[PDB]
Amino acid sequence: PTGKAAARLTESLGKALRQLPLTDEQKKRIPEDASTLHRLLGAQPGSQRLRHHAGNPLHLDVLVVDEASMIDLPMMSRLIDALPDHARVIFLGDRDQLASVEAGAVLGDICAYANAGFTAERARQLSRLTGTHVPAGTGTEAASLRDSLCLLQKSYRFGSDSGIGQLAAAINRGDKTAVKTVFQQDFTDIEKRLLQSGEDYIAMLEEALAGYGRYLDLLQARAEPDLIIQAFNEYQLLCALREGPFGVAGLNERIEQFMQQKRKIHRHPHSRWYEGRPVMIARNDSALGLFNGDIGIALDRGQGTRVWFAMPDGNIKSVQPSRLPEHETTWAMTVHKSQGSEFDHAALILPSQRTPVVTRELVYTAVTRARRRLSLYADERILSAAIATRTERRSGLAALFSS
Amino acid sequence: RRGELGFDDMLSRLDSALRSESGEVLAAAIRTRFPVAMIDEFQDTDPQQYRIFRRIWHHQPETALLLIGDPKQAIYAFRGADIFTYMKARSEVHAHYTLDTNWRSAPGMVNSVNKLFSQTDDAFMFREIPFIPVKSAGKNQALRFVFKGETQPAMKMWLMEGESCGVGDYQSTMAQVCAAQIRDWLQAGQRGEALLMNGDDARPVRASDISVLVRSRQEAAQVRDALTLLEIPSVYLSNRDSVFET
Amino acid sequence: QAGKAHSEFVQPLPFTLPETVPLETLQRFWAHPVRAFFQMRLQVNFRTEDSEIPDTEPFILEGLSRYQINQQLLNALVEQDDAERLFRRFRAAGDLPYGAFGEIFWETQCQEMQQLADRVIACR
Amino acid sequence: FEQQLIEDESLLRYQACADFWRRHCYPLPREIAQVVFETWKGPQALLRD
Amino acid sequence: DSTLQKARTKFLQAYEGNMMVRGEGDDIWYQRLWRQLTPETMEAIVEQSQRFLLPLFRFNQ
Amino acid sequence: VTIHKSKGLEYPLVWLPFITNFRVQEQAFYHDRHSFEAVLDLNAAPESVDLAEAERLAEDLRLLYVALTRSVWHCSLGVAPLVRRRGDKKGDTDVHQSALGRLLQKGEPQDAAGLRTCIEALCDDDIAWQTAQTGDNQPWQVNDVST
DNA sequence: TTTTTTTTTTTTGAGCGACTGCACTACAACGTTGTAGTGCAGTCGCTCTTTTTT
Repeated sequence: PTGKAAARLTESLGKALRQLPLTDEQKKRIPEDASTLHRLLGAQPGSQRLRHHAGNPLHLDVLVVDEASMIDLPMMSRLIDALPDHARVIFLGDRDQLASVEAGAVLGDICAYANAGFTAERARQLSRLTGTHVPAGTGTEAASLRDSLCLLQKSYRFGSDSGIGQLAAAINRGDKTAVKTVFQQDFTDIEKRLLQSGEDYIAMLEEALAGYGRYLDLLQARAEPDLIIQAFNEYQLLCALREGPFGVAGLNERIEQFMQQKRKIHRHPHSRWYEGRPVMIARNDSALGLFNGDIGIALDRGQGTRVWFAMPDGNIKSVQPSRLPEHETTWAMTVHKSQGSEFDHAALILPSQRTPVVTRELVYTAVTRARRRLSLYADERILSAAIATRTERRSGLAALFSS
Repeated sequence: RRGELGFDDMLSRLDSALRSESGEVLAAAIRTRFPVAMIDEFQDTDPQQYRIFRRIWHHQPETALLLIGDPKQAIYAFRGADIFTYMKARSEVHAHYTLDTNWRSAPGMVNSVNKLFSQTDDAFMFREIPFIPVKSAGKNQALRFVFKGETQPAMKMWLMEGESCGVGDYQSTMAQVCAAQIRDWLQAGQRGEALLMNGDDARPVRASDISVLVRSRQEAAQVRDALTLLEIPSVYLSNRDSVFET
Repeated sequence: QAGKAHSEFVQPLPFTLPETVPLETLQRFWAHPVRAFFQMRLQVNFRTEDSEIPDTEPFILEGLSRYQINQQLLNALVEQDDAERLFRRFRAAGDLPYGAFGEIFWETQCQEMQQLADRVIACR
Repeated sequence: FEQQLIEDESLLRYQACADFWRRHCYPLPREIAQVVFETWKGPQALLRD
Repeated sequence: DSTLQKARTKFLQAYEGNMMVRGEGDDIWYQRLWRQLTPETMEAIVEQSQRFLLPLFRFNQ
Repeated sequence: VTIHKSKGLEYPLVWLPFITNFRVQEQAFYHDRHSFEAVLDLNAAPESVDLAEAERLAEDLRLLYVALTRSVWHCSLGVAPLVRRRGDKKGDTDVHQSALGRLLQKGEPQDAAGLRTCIEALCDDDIAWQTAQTGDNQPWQVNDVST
């Protein structure tokens, strides 16, 4: 669905397919590149007419669509009408992930029937195929969809010893289960800091300074920008709104004022391109190699103030700040715009004002955004109300698939 | 509704003001304002203008009207002018005066014009437009366009030979003949052969002296294309194209 | 007047012919060779601004709209579909003139497209 | 006492010709509008005439 | 000579059209190369069209 | 320069290549010979067409006099038996329908030989004629100078 | 209240009037046959001015 997820899919399948032993004819059939759903169907800026709309289907044998949670209903219907009568489609994504961008929920309403299980004949088929004991699902409502689904529960990067997976399992349960998960011993992974008044805001800014300590240490020591980006990609703040005291531009302006107060970052008031500002792009640009949601660090290597970006290929690219089409300060990212990325130490900041954005799926995506360490800055009543209030979307798929 | 006005709207408003009964006294105010009128270029006169000038300065004493014009130059009928208004004015007035002397051209060209236009009677086919033989100037009687051979005559009618010809072929052949004459006048003019002689004084013919008189844009482009083929640059004075269309 | 003049834009560039050249590239080349040299070799595409909105309703049909109407009418008459349904579809969008003149235009375009379809589907 | 002179009058003339074609050629039936279309294609030809 | 003049006439008719039909020479891709159609480039275009466009009219029926 | 843009100007040598080309007025919009008012005849009456063509010919004669009276030293004319009619060889030419042929042929229809005899009849020291020669030897010489 | 992305053009003159060829009947010379005038049909040239006012 997005170009950044396409780049991550390309680098992941590139580093994955070279490991497995292949042949000279098998290396020729390696998938070349991953395309956007607007680029695969041939979407135009002016008109909504596709190149493979209804008449000529895409000449494909197998189509692997990654991250189907960000696929809305109209994009799914436009993808369906483009497929021929012989192509095999494999959808990827998480069931409990965040909902789609526009109106609709395709992957959630599809994978809601994955909890029922397989069929009685399909269980014996999978036991004959895999050679192991595959459990069977009780009852039969839609055998095709329940057979086509699968559920992944065994996570390899984190187990029951880590509190991140236990918090993600307790998010789908009641809020008291999440309070118990955070409460006892914290699993040495999740910390809870109460944010009510201005002194808690100063303590949160001090803990963000302690989180961005290695980044500022590598920035002030005038080191290589690759280690600077690698230290910046370890700690990240996640906010809900955009403006106000609780948002993107509010936390960004407060962090800039705090770096102006304490001797951490020297900033000229009229230059707007001081050394050490983090920027992010808002529009895609395939000519420069940067996608939407990519971070860059502006610094002086000796030839002038240039912004270094970390490419997924392992290299670093130094671009002129005049060559950037869009640039916004990214000291704190939104949870919707931080999807696809991964951070080692995440810190969620929730606003005190009651908002329909903070719900169960938002906290689940904030929990799964962290690799190892996660911090929280919210009230107890907001965290109790966000878990119970699930973002349900009323759709006719529950009745159409049942008959 | 918008309160705007136009160029002919001023004439229409003045004709409607003089059309009323009180506006005649306003015309007397004009007789109080200027008790004389000298109207130049009377061939380019709308009927509203002549109706106004007849409303003001028809037969009142102490006021004079002097219509200085030329019926042989009324070429703006596409714009709104009309020679029948001039014929009505000539039928209305009583006295006529004419200028005999011509101070511009050589006497050879003057004699050619007085010979071509006085072949038959009433060459302009109207009774109220008479042609008179003009007289050349005494100071310009020594103007001679001389070639390498001898003195070139004034008018040279290049008769294209043939029984019947089309439009594009005739235009192309006459454009090629004109370009050949231009390059012959410019090639011999830079060596001191073709000259313009006033008495004993001589001047070589440059590219700015020869001018091609056309009527339409297509034949002007034809002349320019037939002249730029022989390495002769030419300008178009009637070019009204916008700079924003390049 | 001591400056160098404008040199020619045409210069011999190094180019190696690849192994797999698709048919679409040859079609885009032989549709317009100078345009394929400009917009594909040096990637220079002269992007002109879009046309402004006209001030009045279309009384006549000429240009791209007439060509698209004729193309859709020829694709409809090649399957012997109802021409009146496509007439109502084009009248509901306001692309046709109002009243009888749109009917006359649709009748003459249907006559021309039927005369073309009588030759097209004769050997299909 | 004060008025605004306009240089181009073709726009208001074309607008009045379009208004005349709207108030005259729209309510005609088919048997008259066929002859009107045979005489002129639109108001532009009438204005050019 | 008559065919050599009619081919030049057809080339000047198709390159620069009339005042009602847009000619082939009125294009943003051809005005960048040359501003005025020189006879040398005209003969080059003629030679390239004789080299390439000949099987168009050779196998036409 | 066009004939309307040459009114009141001055030129040493003037070439008129297309002074014999004429155009016939089709619409019937004339002026009455008694009331001197603009009469527009919506019906295709031949009298209105003739009365409009007479005014068109008078306008062409006035344009001819304007274009002729702008030369100072030398003027050159392009004469040809131009036929506006679609017939190629009909035995008569339409030069009498133009402004120049009305003075050359004295307002009478003639042939190409009649036009040539009418041209050769008015031969003086100032008025001469020559045939149109198609031929080119060399374009020009630049003769540039240093700055 | 939040958020996704996209680079491909295309079309366009038609009625007026002649040139040329084929077909069909009228009429006179040698029932039949050759020449002339007229009608129908396909093809092609052509052509659509000028300008300035506070």
